[PDB]
Amino acid sequence: MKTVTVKNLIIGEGMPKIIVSLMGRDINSVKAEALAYREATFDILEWRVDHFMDIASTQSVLTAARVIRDAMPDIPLLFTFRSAKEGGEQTITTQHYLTLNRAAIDSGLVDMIDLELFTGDADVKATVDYAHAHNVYVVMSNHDFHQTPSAEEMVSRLRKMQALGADIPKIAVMPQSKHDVLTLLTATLEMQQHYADRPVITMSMAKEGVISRLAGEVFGSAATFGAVKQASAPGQIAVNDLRSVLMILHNA
Amino acid sequence: MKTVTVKNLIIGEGMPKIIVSLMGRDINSVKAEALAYREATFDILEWRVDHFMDIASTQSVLTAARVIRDAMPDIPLLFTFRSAKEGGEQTITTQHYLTLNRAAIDSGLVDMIDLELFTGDADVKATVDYAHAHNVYVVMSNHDFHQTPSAEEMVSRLRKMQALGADIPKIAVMPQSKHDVLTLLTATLEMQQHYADRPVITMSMAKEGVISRLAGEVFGSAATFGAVKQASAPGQIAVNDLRSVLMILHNA
Ligand SMILES: *[C@H]1C=C(C(=O)[O-])C[C@H](O)[C@H]1O
Ligand SMILES: *[C@H]1C=C(C(=O)[O-])C[C@H](O)[C@H]1O
Repeated sequence: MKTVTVKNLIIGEGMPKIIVSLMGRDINSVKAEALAYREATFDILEWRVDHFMDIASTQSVLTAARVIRDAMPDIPLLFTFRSAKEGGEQTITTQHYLTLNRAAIDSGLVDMIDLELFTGDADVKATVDYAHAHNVYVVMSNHDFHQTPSAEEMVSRLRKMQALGADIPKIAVMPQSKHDVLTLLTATLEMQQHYADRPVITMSMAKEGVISRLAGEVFGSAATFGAVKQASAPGQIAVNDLRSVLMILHNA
Repeated sequence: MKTVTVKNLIIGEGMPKIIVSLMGRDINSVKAEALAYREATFDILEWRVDHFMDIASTQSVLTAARVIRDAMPDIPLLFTFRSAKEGGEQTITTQHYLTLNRAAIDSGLVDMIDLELFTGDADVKATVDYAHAHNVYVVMSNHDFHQTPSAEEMVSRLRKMQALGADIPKIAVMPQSKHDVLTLLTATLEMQQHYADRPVITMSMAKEGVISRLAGEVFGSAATFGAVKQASAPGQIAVNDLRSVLMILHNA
């Protein structure tokens, strides 16, 4: 397949990269969280913009993004507004969603953005090219917080994200049973073996799906989420614990 | 299901139990290895009898068991002669193998024995009843060191083991691809939810199957093998490492 480099990282080769999500409600919050995250060990920092209360102000959004970037200038920064329909904290209009991501891209403060696939083909396609024209990489994502779609459905979604120009396709689903966890792992291998040409990230949420956060080096997920102090989705475990398990699997 | 209690250990409840195999050629290495292992942390000791070069003498076999039994009197002791067609070091006749397992049971030195399913139905059943009349538990086992059979075949072998009175049906298979590792996990979980009424032990060997050694609390395998200095089959990892991973999954 292919690899993606941001800063001094290569995504899609080696051990799965560790992503942690920073969440703060207002500026002073972001600023405290940015100082404490500096002392943890992770590959990529994701800022969960949907927990921020000042999202109608571009000024506030970029001031929070600059406090983060200052604190951690050499870590790849992933800007993610996670909409309420896919598990996030807040609902915005589609226009407001696209204006926040463009602002992020033009600012120069962010290395990647997340774009939700079901936002609408034409809107996602136009933002992907705008991003690529500024050398911002696109993580395209999809989430099912109530169920696990069949393997077939999941591979099509992932392929749909590749057709639309995502640099890194991503899917997260909620298991209703232990077999749902094996369906996610099978769709991941299937994509990675027959269709992928770039790095792919996949995960099964909650307690049953934790194995899916630990086995991406076997089944083909390029990155995984850990928690520094709080979890941004059901199932993440502490980043030091997460990192021990990855190295054990990697050096086995 | 139902569980197996041996010494103070409940097999088939909680976090998977850890088994290490002790391998020594004669009585003084058996003794040395037993002293060394006495410093590691594990639940069940497996003595692999097929590495002992003096199996022609029953008395030398029972002296080696007593030496082990003496250094570690409070751990469950599983007596396993692995035959050469199922991955082991030496060939013995069927007759001699059933005689040796009967001498182990009679000796009062072992808590459990391993019986290979494919020894033959009638012989294996009679040996099961005899062990049970002495309160000796039976791990019935089946190995494919060349490939992974279908999920269906595997479920069928495990169910036939229960049908023969095994206390703990066991299977180990060799993955030829990453899909094979998933087929092993799918068999384990289908057995655990639909047919098992007792604990089962399953593993996918080698470096590709390592994940199967760590995810037994999710997919339904009650025990897993680790290595104290050397591995007793392809893919086992260091018991302290193995145990760190089981803990994180346990408290995930
Ligand atoms: C989607 C990834 C999530 C998780 O691992 O399940 C939460 C994260 O913050 C989202 O970006
Ligand atoms: C059968 C279990 C094998 C496994 O660990 O892969 C090895 C072991 O010693 C045999 O007992």
